[PDB]
Amino acid sequence: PQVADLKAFSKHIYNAYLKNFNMTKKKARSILTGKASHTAPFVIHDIETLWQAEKGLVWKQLVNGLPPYKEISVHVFYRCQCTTVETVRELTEFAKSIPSFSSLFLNDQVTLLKYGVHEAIFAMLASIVNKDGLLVANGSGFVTREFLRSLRKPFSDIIEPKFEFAVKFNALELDDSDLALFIAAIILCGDRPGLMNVPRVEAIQDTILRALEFHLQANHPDAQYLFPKLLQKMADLRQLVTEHAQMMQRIKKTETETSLHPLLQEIYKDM
Ligand SMILES: CC(C)N(Cc1ccccc1OCCCCCC(=O)O)C(=O)c1ccc(-c2ccoc2)cc1
Ligand SMILES: CCCCCCCO[C@@H]1O[C@H](CO)[C@@H](O)[C@H](O)[C@H]1O
Ligand SMILES: [K+]
Repeated sequence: PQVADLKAFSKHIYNAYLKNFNMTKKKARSILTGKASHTAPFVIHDIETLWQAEKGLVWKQLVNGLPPYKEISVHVFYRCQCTTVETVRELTEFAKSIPSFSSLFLNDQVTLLKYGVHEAIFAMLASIVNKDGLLVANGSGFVTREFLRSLRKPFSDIIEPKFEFAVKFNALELDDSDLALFIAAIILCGDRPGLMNVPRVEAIQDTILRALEFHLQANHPDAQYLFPKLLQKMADLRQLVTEHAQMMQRIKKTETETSLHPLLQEIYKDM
């Protein structure tokens, strides 16, 4: 009974996932391993290739629309910020496609997203990352980790920890059906500050976590300790976002010429 209902519940969350995110992990790994295709990502590894990419690749956000140019490291930061805001929009529609999320009063929906999207983002980021770099422009480019390490502090320092997380997270070998549940549990989190209806959010969270528990038994039958490992990963993500916010505060304080998107400004006010 319990296992039956939770199976259907998981499927609806998976559909919400497949319906709203621009790239699946299945698609990402196929590009990053070059398994299939006639097209390979253009590799961005230094200044010259970054420029060739802005001259050639199609970006969701127009280069001319980014805040005025300042310098290479900042430009990269602007592209990171564009993609973050675009992922916030996707996560908002994903959450909204979950009926128990949409049933919450809108103010609770905002609180969950405000305190949850960065955790979800850095979890999902692992899908487009390997040890050597990550996909950009809807899979049309691949920016190398080494290049990103070469940017000046503080922009190199805010990037590398996410790769450290992602490589360890990818070793658990989750698929998109696992991630849908996992991301749903990050967003529907009853611990978030200022929540109005905590018990309702806690109950939803618990339902998702039980659904995920049973999902991993069927989908990863030989993986021992995988469910508790993922609970630790959720705790790990909180710490990763604490550090990230700390670094963002330092960027606000010391990089005054660097523009921060207003939506992310609204996200950081309280952390
Ligand atoms: C996490 C995702 C959203 N992301 C950013 C990103 C990846 C890994 C580590 C850090 C990082 O962003 C730290 C800044 C955060 C911003 C503001 C905020 O905190 O909301 C990216 O997908 C991305 C996009 C474009 C590029 C790029 C383009 C040309 O050269 C490089 C590199 C990455
Ligand atoms: C699109 C979902 C993500 C939204 C993230 C930003 C949330 O910002 C918050 O919006 C509230 C008004 O609604 C204000 O009361 C808070 O002061 C502000 O911090
Ligand atoms: K990897």
